[PDB]
Amino acid sequence: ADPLLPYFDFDVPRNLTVTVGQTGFLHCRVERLGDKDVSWIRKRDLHILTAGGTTYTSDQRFQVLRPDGSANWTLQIKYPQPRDSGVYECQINTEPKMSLSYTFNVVE
Amino acid sequence: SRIVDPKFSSPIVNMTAPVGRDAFLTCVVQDLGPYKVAWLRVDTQTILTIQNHVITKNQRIGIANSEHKTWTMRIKDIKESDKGWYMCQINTDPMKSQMGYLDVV
Ligand SMILES: *[C@@H]1O[C@H](CO[C@@H]2O[C@@H](C)[C@@H](O)[C@@H](O)[C@@H]2O)[C@@H](O[C@@H]2O[C@H](CO)[C@@H](O[C@@H]3O[C@H](CO)[C@@H](O)[C@H](O)[C@@H]3O)[C@H](O)[C@H]2NC(C)=O)[C@H](O)[C@H]1NC(C)=O
Ligand SMILES: *[C@@H]1O[C@H](CO[C@@H]2O[C@@H](C)[C@@H](O)[C@@H](O)[C@@H]2O)[C@@H](O[C@@H]2O[C@H](CO)[C@@H](O)[C@H](O)[C@H]2NC(C)=O)[C@H](O)[C@H]1NC(C)=O
Repeated sequence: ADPLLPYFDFDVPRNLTVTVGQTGFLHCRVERLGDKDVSWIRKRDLHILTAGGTTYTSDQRFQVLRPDGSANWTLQIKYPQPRDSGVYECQINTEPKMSLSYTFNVVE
Repeated sequence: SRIVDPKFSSPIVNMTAPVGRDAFLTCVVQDLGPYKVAWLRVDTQTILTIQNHVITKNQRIGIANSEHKTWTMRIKDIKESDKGWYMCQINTDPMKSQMGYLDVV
């Protein structure tokens, strides 16, 4: 049997360090998306950042860069501060979810 | 003040529901305005709903709202694995959150 669910591309950096103010990019590649949708969340406080093409957070520093049909769901974090350091999760809305964790560090 | 400053009207009411029955988790907000209300499963950190769209592919989950103030998430045919904490979120800056517990018997 094969459910033909989506799957991640693990060949991406998952521990990213940027200097304060330097823009950070988190690369989540999802193949065979089908009818599913990809989301970015901030694990520390369970804050939804983006869901599909739409941005949920009102923090204008967060945007998801994805061209139509592409597998790349890059989370862009402009003007990062040390407060932004922590774990960010790329999750797929399957039942149960699929998730891939990313560590983001902002250095002074 | 900001002309639109959404706030939680009341804390979420804990709910207990027997297996196979429906349960409803209600989040009450004031002055939502252009902002968005979301429901999440805390234990698994899973996005369930955003506004009137169900995000999870769990077909047992639906969302309804009354006057953009009451945001009621419904869970059909409860499984014992549904027991746990659920979060209601508003996309303000900073974001606002409150949690309620669904107990299953
Ligand atoms: C909502 O419910 C949760 C969980 O309680 C569960 O659901 C209810 C509807 C009832 O059916 C309960 O019988 C059922 O277990 C409440 O959270 C719980 O809070 C208590 C403390 O208020 C925690 O109790 C323990 O306290 C002892 C010391 O007295 C410690 O040793 C323990 O480590 C623990 O702290 C309990 O763990 C906690 N349960 C969970 C799952 O988090 C919650 O307070 C309630 N909310 C409201 C508004 O009623
Ligand atoms: C994630 O990486 C951090 C730091 O990584 C740094 O940058 C990388 C590009 C690489 O060059 C590493 O060798 C660098 O150290 C690790 O965290 C520690 O972080 C503290 C402050 O955050 C720093 O002072 C320490 O020097 C870092 N320790 C080491 C050994 O790098 C962290 O352990 C990594 N986490 C995971 C899960 O891999």
